[PDB]
Amino acid sequence: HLLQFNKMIKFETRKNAIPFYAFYGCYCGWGGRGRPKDATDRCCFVHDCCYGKLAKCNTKWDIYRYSLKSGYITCGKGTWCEEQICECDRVAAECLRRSLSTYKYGYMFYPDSRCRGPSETC
Amino acid sequence: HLLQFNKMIKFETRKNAIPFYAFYGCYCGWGGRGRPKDATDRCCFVHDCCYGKLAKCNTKWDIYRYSLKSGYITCGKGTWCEEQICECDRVAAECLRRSLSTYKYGYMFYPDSRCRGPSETC
Amino acid sequence: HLLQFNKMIKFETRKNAIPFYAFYGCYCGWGGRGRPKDATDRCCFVHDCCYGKLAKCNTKWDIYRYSLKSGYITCGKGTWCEEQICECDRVAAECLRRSLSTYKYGYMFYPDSRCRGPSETC
Amino acid sequence: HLLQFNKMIKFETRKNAIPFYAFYGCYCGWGGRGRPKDATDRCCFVHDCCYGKLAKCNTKWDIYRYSLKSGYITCGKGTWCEEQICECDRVAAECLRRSLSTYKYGYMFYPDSRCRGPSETC
Ligand SMILES: [Cl-]
Ligand SMILES: [Cl-]
Ligand SMILES: [Cl-]
Ligand SMILES: [Cl-]
Ligand SMILES: [Cl-]
Ligand code: NA
Ligand code: NA
Ligand code: NA
Ligand code: NA
Ligand code: NA
Ligand code: NA
Ligand code: NA
Ligand code: NA
Repeated sequence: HLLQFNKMIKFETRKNAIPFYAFYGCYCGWGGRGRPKDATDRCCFVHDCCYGKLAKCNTKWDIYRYSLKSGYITCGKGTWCEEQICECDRVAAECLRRSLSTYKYGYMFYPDSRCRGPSETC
Repeated sequence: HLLQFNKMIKFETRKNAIPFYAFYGCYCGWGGRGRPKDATDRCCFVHDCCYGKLAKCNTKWDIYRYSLKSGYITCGKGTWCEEQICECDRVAAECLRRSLSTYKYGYMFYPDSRCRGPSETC
Repeated sequence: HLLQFNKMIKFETRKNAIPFYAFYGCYCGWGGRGRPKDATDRCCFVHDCCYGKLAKCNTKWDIYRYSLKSGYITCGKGTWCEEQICECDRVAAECLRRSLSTYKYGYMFYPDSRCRGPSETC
Repeated sequence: HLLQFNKMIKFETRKNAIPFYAFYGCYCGWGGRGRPKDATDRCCFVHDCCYGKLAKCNTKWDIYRYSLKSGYITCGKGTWCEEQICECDRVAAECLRRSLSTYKYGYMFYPDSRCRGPSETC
């Protein structure tokens, strides 16, 4: 569920998804086009591709099981859809933490007009 | 969250909450009046009472942590509200499983017009 | 900005966008496909079409000016993009209020698998 | 919200906050140290102090209500935090317009190395 993904983002980065990742670059948040601008944007591009491969799953609201017990995100065992959505979310939240050193406040509210180039393939 | 409670019900009873428990007897699903018709209905009555003690909590939509590891439901650590809601849901799903011996398909879509007895006190 | 649209939804419908409208039917929330299921879903379909005509605007994060002073939502004068985004948001929030009489809790977390029909043209 | 403050700055000064005010002198934009270099820089120093009194508020990202209808910025009614943040932003944007006669393009991208010395008290 998207609120669980936002919790993973906050757990990993210490930043709230709104405003820090919801409008970042060309791919962070809903939708996206063109070329990923940097490492942070590329995490979001991969996440969008990950969800795209799950067309038979309810990626936005299926509530999966996960744990923080070990001091990192672990996806619980469940339905194929729950495990796959959780895995997309976990990978993206960890990727965003790894990309923190190159996060640019200048890309925070990035205009769609700067994302008009050919769209990268998943 | 209601969708997590529905997953607990499926896990414990082996029946989907919709249609098997969402309209059952006088108390299963949202609301309720009169007297619980049987053991299954009484689980739902107790669940309504459990939520009734949590007026300061977002009982229907707060997403809590839980696990199915080792074949039973375990509520994870979180806010006081998450833990309390999870406990209501876990107890009700286990109660519904224990009430399977008297589950009646005839009570599945029970008309609220037949729930005319005095309403039971929590 | 999406947070302003969510405030308009709450003001008009008296329901929070999450969970009541974010996953409703085939078109409410981000994206959509197939045929709108009812009046509420049709508001969301029209909103998607409205935003679709605003490709040169930053529909998700451009913060427009609006007022609730008169007891109704009134869009402030501003840039062409601010006025157009505000107008999409205001019309949709009012449409959702007018559709309240047929709002179905059963359409709340609607699966994409039930939206597989031919997609309606804007 | 910072994007609303940037719209107020544009309305008052006729300059976009990025690049004209976001890196100006010792205090304009995020952070600041030393002594304000000029009237423009002093506006930004006072704005930082204003936000400093609002530690319980989300100064950068809370979306408040404001109007330009009268030909002047007027803060609308809202939560205590929204009203207080809007007041800080309104005062600063007006101050920047009043400081225009001494705006120096030479202070636009001012180096932190020249903001050595004792930091002024709020
Ligand atoms: Cl924001
Ligand atoms: Cl969980
Ligand atoms: Cl499965
Ligand atoms: Cl929800
Ligand atoms: Cl406003
Ligand atoms: Na963007
Ligand atoms: Na995206
Ligand atoms: Na009930
Ligand atoms: Na019933
Ligand atoms: Na849907
Ligand atoms: Na939509
Ligand atoms: Na500053
Ligand atoms: Na500077």
